[PDB]
Amino acid sequence: MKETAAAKFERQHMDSSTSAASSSNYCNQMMKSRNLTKDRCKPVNTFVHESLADVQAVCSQKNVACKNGQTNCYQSYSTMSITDCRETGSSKYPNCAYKTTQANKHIIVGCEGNPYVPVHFDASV
Amino acid sequence: KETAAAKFERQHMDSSTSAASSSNYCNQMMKSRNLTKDRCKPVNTFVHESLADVQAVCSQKNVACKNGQTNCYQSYSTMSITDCRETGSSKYPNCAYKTTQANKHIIVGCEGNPYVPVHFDASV
Ligand SMILES: Nc1ncnc2c1ncn2[C@@H]1O[C@H](COP(=O)(O)O)[C@@H](O)[C@H]1O
Ligand SMILES: Nc1ncnc2c1ncn2[C@@H]1O[C@H](COP(=O)(O)O)[C@@H](O)[C@H]1O
Repeated sequence: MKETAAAKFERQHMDSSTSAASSSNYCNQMMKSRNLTKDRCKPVNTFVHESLADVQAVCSQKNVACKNGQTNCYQSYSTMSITDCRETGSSKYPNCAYKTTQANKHIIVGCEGNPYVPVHFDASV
Repeated sequence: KETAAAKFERQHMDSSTSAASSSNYCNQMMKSRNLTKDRCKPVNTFVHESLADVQAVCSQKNVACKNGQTNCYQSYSTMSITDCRETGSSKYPNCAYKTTQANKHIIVGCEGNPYVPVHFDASV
């Protein structure tokens, strides 16, 4: 099988099946099930609770600078439901541990391809 | 995958509202919380209280579960809840429910470390 960059973005950052984090254990569950804790604990990770079509649409919205100085990112007009997963103070690989936080913010993504779709999650703002 | 405690929160917690805002609440929420995925779950209760207040019930009044198990706990205070009951006409995947608002003690089964709700047993 093959996984494209667009597909990796879906795995790492999309959860369209829920309107918000479904429990206080959501981040522990998702960081493991989406394979984001294989070799080390990823310290932070954002999941977006919107339809795939609505997130793909951001690649046609506001062109902005990426947090690393590049200029090829896009910011959403809409405010989106997101979960931020952040490592707890006691988290220690291979026993990673996360706190589930909820927010409603604009997102910034980097895009590639035809169709032109997200391949990188830059920030929420 | 999903822990028993996490499943309880998905199935039974909705602190986004103080009470059900619509008679359609159960039809919409039973679907959106995936309780109708493979079949229509015939009964379900949603609790409109904070997670902390519901988890604390596991430190309150020890009581018997409906099946006789002894790990059930009854809330000291009444809580705002919504009862969802499948109708006689309901046919999967078009699951259909009656919504009933209530304010009653809840009875939950508890397990784990920390000791938290994993099962919703009854309201009284
Ligand atoms: N368009 C982009 N594609 C991939 N990575 C980017 C892009 N723009 C910035 N980055 C940087 O890539 C890193 C994130 O890695 P990843 O999200 O796994 O692609 C961060 O250091 C970002 O600043
Ligand atoms: N397959 C089923 N048929 C009828 N009632 C069920 C079924 N599964 C769970 N219940 C009921 O669902 C409620 C919540 O149980 P629980 O999912 O264990 O928190 C209890 O009143 C159970 O009796």
